[PDB]
Amino acid sequence: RFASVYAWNRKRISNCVADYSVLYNFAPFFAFKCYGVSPTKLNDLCFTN
Amino acid sequence: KVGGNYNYLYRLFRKSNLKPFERDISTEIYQAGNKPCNGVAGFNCYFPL
Repeated sequence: RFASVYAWNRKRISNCVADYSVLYNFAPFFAFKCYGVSPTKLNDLCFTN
Repeated sequence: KVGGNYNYLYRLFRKSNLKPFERDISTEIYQAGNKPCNGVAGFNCYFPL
């Protein structure tokens, strides 16, 4: 169950290897828009949070 | 121009890094790899321009 738009559910992710591929296990989404980065090279960098 | 100037474009991502003073007139779609893409598709088959 997702929350409302004003009470948008925020989750912090740290201290774990992030597999950016499991994000494409289903695929009808029309808005997979990445800003400032490329959706392909996401596995070629690392971030703090 | 107000919401215009579409004659000037660029490439945010490419299949490979360009060589020094290398020019590429074609604008084909980058292959996705994990899913067969001939026309429009998802992960990596977006338009580069």
